[PDB]
Amino acid sequence: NDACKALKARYAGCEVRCDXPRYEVHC
Repeated sequence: NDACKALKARYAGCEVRCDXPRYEVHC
């Protein structure tokens, strides 16, 4: 597993830029 992977799969309908402890998500 992977944090950014989890977020990526979650925000499939959007765009998520994972950056270390942060993540940015544009819908």
